[PDB]
Amino acid sequence: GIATPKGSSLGTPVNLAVLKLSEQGVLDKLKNKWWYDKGECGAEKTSA
Amino acid sequence: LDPLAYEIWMCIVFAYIGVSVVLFLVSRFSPYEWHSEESNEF
Repeated sequence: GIATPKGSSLGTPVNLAVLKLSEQGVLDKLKNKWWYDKGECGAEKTSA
Repeated sequence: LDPLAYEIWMCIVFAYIGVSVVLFLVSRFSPYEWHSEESNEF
């Protein structure tokens, strides 16, 4: 959770901002992209 | 022969020879059993 000093006037707008972003795909898109973006391992065969 | 690696074929041959020799021995070293009607085809 994003923090803020107690009583700061910025607490409410950031709260509404994160609500809006969650409604948009910004959060899900960022999480899906950053994680698994460059997975080196694993990005079966039959052998004798 | 790819499905079985070379080592397995070698050890198969070794075990075939071992088993054949052991069977021959076991069946035909005891004189008591085959002494009569001299008695086994092994």
